[PDB]
Amino acid sequence: QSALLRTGKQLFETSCVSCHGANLQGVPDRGPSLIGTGEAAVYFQVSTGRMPAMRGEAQAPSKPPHFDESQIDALGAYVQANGGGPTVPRDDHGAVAQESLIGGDVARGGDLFRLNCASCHNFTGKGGALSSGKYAPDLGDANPAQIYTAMLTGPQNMPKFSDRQLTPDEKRDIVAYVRESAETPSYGGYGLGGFGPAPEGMAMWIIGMVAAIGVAMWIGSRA
Amino acid sequence: CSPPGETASSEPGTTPAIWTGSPSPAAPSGEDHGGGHGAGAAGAGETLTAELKT
Amino acid sequence: CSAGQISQTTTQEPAVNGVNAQAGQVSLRNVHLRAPQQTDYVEPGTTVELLFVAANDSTESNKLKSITSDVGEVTLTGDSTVPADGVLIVGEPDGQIQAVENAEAADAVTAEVELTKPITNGLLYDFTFTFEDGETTVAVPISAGEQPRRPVPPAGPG
Ligand SMILES: CC(C)=CCC/C(C)=C/CC/C(C)=C/CC/C(C)=C/CC/C(C)=C/CC/C(C)=C/CC/C(C)=C/CC/C(C)=C/CC/C(C)=C/CC1=C(C)C(=O)c2ccccc2C1=O
Ligand SMILES: CCCCCCCCCCCCCCCC(=O)O[C@H](COC(=O)CCCCCCC[C@@H](C)CCCCCCCCC)COP(=O)(O)O[C@H]1[C@H](O)[C@H](O)[C@H](O)[C@@H](O)[C@@H]1O
Ligand code: HEC
Ligand code: HEC
Ligand SMILES: CCCCCCCCCCCCCCCC(=O)OC[C@H](C)OC(=O)CCCCCCCC[C@@H](C)CCCCCCCC
Ligand SMILES: *C(=O)CCCCCCCCCCCCCCC
Repeated sequence: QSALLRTGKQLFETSCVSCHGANLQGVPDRGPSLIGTGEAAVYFQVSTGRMPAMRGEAQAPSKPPHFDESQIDALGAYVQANGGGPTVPRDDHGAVAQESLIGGDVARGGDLFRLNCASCHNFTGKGGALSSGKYAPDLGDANPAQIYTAMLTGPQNMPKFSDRQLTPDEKRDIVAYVRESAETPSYGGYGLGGFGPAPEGMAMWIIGMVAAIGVAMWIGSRA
Repeated sequence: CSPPGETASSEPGTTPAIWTGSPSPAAPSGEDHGGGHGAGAAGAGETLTAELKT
Repeated sequence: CSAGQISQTTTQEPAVNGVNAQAGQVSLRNVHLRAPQQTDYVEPGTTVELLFVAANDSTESNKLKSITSDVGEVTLTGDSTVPADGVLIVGEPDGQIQAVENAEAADAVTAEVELTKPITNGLLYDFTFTFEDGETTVAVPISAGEQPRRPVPPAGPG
C-alpha cells in the first residue's frame, strides 16, 4: 500500500538508517543489508524488539517493542517492497495470524521440535547456551506468529527454516507444540524452571537438605 | 598430540558428478516387476507407451 | 568483552539466499537466480531470471550498469540508469509487492539469462557485474524464492 510504504520509510529513516543504511543496504560492520530479508523477518525481529538495538555484542537481546502492530506492518511492508522476501502469515481479516498457526498435531510438532528445536533451546522450549555469549532464548514469551516467523527467518545464529525445509504445516505443528509446552502446567509440582538435573539438585540441597539438617540440629545437642 | 591427517588447503576440489546409482546386485536382487505378459517375441512386457506428434 | 571490535552480531551477513558483493562503488545485495528446476539440472536454452539489488554508495553517479554479463549471455530488458544514492531492483523476488498500480519504464530492469550450460540448485555460478566504475565477480547462487516442496513420489518398500 502507498501510505503503508510511506510510513515504513519514515520509520526506517528515523530508526535504523544509522546501521541499516538508507536504500536498505547494510552499513559495513554495523548491520546487515535488509534486501531479501522480507516482511516476516521484520515482523519477528521488531515485534520481539531486538531491532532497536543499542549495542553490538555476542547476541542482540530481546526487549519491549519500540513499534506497535501498525508500525511493525509499515516497516515490514517497506522492507518487503525494497528487497522482497518471506511474508508473515495472516488470517482471513488481515491481521497477523495467531490461532491459525496452531498446528493440529502435537506429537508430530514435538518430534520435529526435538529433532530441530530442542537441539539448542530445550526439551520444552526453555533457553539454551551457545558458543560465545550467545544463547537460545526461552520460547514461552513468543506468540504463534513470532515462533513461525522465527523459523521462517533464522534471526541470529539460528538455522533458517524455509517452507521447503519445514512445510508450513510442519511449522504450524511446531508452533502448536511450543505453545502447548509453554502454557502446560507442571504435573507433579513446581517444575523448577525446565532443566531437570541442575534446578532439582539445587532444590534438594537447599530445601530438603537444610530441612533435614535443621531438624537434626533441633533433635540433637550441640557439643 | 593432534590428529595425523588434517588441514589440506591445497587442491580446491571439483563439483561432485551426478550420482548414477548402480542396480542392486544379487545381494539386494529384489526389484519391481516391469509387467507380466505372454511376450511371444524377444520380449516387450506389459508396459509400452508412445507419443503421436504432429 | 564479546562487545569488542570483533563482535558476533555486527559481522553477520543477511539471512538471505542471495550473496552480497560490495566490491565497486555500487554494492550488490541479494543477488540470486530464479531458476525453477524440474530435474537435476536447468537445461541449456531455458531462460532463468537474475534477481539482485544494486545500491549506490556515493552521491558523486555510477548509474551505468554497462553489461553485467557472464557465461549465459545475461540480457537486461528494460535497462535503466537507476542508481543515484538509491536502489536498482532488476526483478521481483518472490513476495515482492509492486507498491503501486502503475509502473516506471515497464519492467524494472529485468535481467534474464539463456543458460547455454546446465545449472542446479546448491551450486555457485560466477557472474561478472561490470559498472563503469569497475567489474566484480559475484558467484551468484540459485534460490527457490517461495516455491513450496515439490511432491516427491511415494516410496514403495522393497
Ligand atoms: C564453571 C563455573 C562455575 C564458571 C563460573 C559460572 C558461575 C557460577 C558464575 C557466578 C554466577 C553469578 C553469581 C552471577 C551474577 C553475576 C556475578 C558473577 C556477580 C558477582 C558475584 C559476587 C562476588 C557477588 C556479591 C556476593 C555474592 C558471592 C553473591 C552470589 C549471588 C548468587 C547467584 C548466589 C547463589 C548461587 C547460585 C544460585 C548460583 C547459580 C548456580 C545454579 C546451579 C543454580 C540452579 C537453578 C537454576 C540455574 C534455575 O534456572 C532454576 C529455576 C527455577 C527454580 C530453581 C532453579 C535453580 O535452582
Ligand atoms: C519449600 C517447599 C516448597 C517448594 C516450592 C513449591 C511451589 C509450588 C507452586 C505451586 C504449584 C505448582 C505451580 C506450577 C507452575 C509453574 O511451573 O510455576 C511457574 C513459576 O515459574 C517461575 O518463574 C518461578 C516463580 C517463583 C516462585 C517459585 C520459586 C521457588 C524456588 C526458589 C524453589 C527451589 C529452591 C532453589 C534455591 C535457589 C537458590 C540457590 C542458591 C508459574 O508459571 P510461569 O511463570 O508462567 O512458567 C513459565 C512458563 O509459562 C513459560 O512458558 C516457560 O517458558 C517458563 O518461563 C516458565 O517459567
Ligand atoms: C542453535 C540453533 C537453533 C535452532 C536449530 C532453533 N533455534 Fe530458535 N533461536 C535460536 C537463537 C540463537 C535465537 C535468538 C535469536 C535472536 O535473539 O536474534 C532463537 C530464537 C527463537 C525464538 C524467539 C523467542 C523470543 O522470545 O524472542 C523462538 C520462538 C524460537 N527460536 C523457536 C525455535 C523454533 C520454532 C525452532 C524450529 C526447529 C528453533 N527455534 C530452532 C537458536 C536456534
Ligand atoms: C546496530 C543497531 C541496529 C539497529 C538500531 C537496527 N538493526 Fe536491524 N540488524 C542489526 C544487526 C546487528 C542484525 C543481525 C544480527 C541480529 O539481528 O541480531 C540486524 C538484522 C536485521 C533483520 C534480520 C535480518 C535477517 O537476515 O534475518 C531485520 C529484519 C532488521 N535488522 C530490521 C531492522 C529494522 C526494521 C530496524 C528499525 C525498526 C532495525 N533493524 C534497527 C542491527 C540493527
Ligand atoms: C590469583 C587470585 C587473585 C587475583 C590476582 C590478581 C588478578 C588480576 C586480574 C587482572 C585482570 C586483567 C584483565 C585484562 C583484560 C583483557 O586483556 O581481556 C579483555 C577481555 C576480553 O575482557 C573481558 O572479558 C572482561 C575483562 C574484565 C574482567 C571483569 C572481572 C570482574 C570480576 C567480578 C565478576 C567480581 C568477581 C569477584 C572477585 C572477588 C575478588 C575481589 C578482589
Ligand atoms: C565484555 O564481556 C566486557 C567488556 C569490558 C572490557 C573492559 C574491561 C575493563 C577492566 C575491568 C576491571 C575488572 C576488575 C579487575 C580486577 C583486578
